[PDB]
Amino acid sequence: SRLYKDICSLRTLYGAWRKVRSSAFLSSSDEIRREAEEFESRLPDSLIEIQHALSKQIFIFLQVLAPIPNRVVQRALLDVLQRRVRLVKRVLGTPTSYGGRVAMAIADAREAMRTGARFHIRSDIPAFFTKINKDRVLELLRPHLNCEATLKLFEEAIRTDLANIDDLRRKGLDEIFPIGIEGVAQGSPLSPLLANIYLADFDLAMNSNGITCLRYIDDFLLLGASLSDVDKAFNRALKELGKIGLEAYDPRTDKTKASRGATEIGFDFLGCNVSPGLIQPSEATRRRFRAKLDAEFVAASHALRYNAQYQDGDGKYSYSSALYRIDKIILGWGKAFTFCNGSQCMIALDDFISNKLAQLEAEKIAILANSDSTVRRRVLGVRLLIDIQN
Amino acid sequence: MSRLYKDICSLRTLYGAWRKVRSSAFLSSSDEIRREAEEFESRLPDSLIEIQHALSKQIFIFLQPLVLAPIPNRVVQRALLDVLQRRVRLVKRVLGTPTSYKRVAMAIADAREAMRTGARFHIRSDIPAFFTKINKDRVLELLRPHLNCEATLKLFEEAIRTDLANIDDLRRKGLDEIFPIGIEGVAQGSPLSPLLANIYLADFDLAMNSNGITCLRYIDDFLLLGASLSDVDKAFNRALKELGKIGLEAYDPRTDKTKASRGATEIGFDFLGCNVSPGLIQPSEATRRRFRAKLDAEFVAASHALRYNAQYQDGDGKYSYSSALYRIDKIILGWGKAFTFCNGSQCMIALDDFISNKLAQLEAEKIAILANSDSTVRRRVLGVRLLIDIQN
Repeated sequence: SRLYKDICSLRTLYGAWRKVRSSAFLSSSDEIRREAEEFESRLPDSLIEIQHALSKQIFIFLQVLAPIPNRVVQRALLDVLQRRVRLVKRVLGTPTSYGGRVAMAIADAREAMRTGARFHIRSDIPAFFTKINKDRVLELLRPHLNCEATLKLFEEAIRTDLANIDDLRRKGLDEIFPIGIEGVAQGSPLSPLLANIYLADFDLAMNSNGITCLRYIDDFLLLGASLSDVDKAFNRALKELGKIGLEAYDPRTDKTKASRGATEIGFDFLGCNVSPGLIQPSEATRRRFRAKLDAEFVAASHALRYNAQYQDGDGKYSYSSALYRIDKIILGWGKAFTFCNGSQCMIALDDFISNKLAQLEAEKIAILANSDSTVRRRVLGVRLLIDIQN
Repeated sequence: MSRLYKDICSLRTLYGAWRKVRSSAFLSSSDEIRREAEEFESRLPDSLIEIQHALSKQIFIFLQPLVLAPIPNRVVQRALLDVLQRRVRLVKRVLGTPTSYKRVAMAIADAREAMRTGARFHIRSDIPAFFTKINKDRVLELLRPHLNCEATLKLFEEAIRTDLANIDDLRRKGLDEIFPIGIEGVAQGSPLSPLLANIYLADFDLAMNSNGITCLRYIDDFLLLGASLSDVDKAFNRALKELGKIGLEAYDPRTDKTKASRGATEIGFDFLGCNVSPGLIQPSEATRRRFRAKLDAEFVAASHALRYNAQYQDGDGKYSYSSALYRIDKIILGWGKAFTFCNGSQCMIALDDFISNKLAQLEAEKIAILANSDSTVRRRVLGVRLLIDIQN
């Protein structure tokens, strides 16, 4: 079919590889950034192998993140469907569905609270990607595709990757992306579309009767004028989720899995603490960031003593390299939260960074005092020409 | 369309061509050359397809302060080289010439073997204005029977007219500022230049390697090795007669002391950026002087950035204390890796002492600047961004 030939064309496949590349570089993990580089090292034959297998309708190549051949096929399947299929173009353009962004949902949440949304319930659909009915998804997609090859490809994308997105795998994504939920949408490009197809009825039913429901994949936020309205909304949501064999964490019985109460006091949403007036990274996100920085400064502190005594020190953690990589870690994290207006927590984080940097600077000075020139070279991270020749 | 020209236009050979062009850009120290390759990489799908498409249409306008050839021109030249050397008998033959270079380290290795077997004297010269005085029609004349494909032949001619024939003495001096061994820059900036030189000087290579005279040539730099000063003088005059046959010449060391060398091999001589002596191979004095000047430039930029980042809040960050020590470290890595075939340890130690000394000056200047400074100045000076500046 024209639909399947569009997925097999190297134009859309190569076009999908760039999106997979960006989603990887937006992550802190070096292994994910280097995995894209090796696939890139075979760029001509590596994507033609995918194209050839799709033409033969052989999907065995799909077997914390999905493999790049799997990740590219998912991205290539999405772009074609959203510009060729009316339903896919429709569910991805849902006003209350975000993912195909976090800043938009939080901006909409903030706007609602500024305009009467004084109470909220924020919950999650537990075990969403494992409890969703694979056969209902294919059922809802079959007439809109009219291509059993594309349907089987979508079916194999779910079986190999999407249905395996469990809570253990999601926790691995949180330590990789600054806003953890953005990892699912980018390690599995079909997950936003998969959730939008399965919860399209849920979205339509929940945005009514003065209740706003903002949803990002399987995380949703109910906003209302009174506590009674959001309480009625949550029970209405449990029934809608129950129609398709799903549930949601009750904030009244699972205090740590869901939130409930006034919006004026603030609540966590998509990795940020959202008040009607203040938007900042959540306490859990900042704790994760301070722990990431501590590990780099600890590694830099050990390398000061190692490079002063030994000549096989890894330059990656030398003084120049460590300060260089910590700078990039700060750049990547701050850029992910440029939509936030909380200046106090950023300055508090800056004081934490400057404090540990002062500890490292003072430690370097004490070690390099009365040291010889070659020791200063290994500690600061500037190679000796004689070592390269030896 | 012939199978030879379809091979050049295939994206597979165009991809292996650009991967080498990308690699050669990183082997250069110039940040502009490394970032120019990234801009062509920013359009990776359509950038190489535009070339593939225009080649199939035989439209070569895309080949048109720039020291290297443009990346589309550089890619096509590399693709033309890869296809020719594995398909044409002459091209694989002239590239596999024993006395033609097989990197610089092999030419220097062959020079040591000649000295090891009796070459007590030498003459090292250059063919001046080689690429501008090269005859376009003689090149096509030597290639036309071995190709049998006018499409590939006209593409070779347009590569010469747009890039190779414009490699003049002013542009070569720009290549020395970029690569540790300056003559390697010609091969990296214009991939077809070694093949073009080997095709043009094939008769010269055959005539010179005779009568007990070893002739080692790298593009347009050549070295004559013989048992006596009389032998290499006879050989140099034989080289002038051969170069005069094709409207070329070579610098006479007897009249141009600074353009060519002549004398005993035991006292040492400069060849391909290296000083070659009986047992000591090391970077030449000009190569070491050019390297110290590059390090001086980075430390000057690092020194000025300490003063700038301490006074102003729009610092580049590229030359901050951590970033400067980082790039200088890599500059030292790239320069040292290029002379791993050398065995002269005293000059590597002398350069290390030079590096350690400039590093001590910079560390002392940073200490005086950061003394009695606040935390925000130390952040800009050391090269650790502020989270509050990103959010603003």
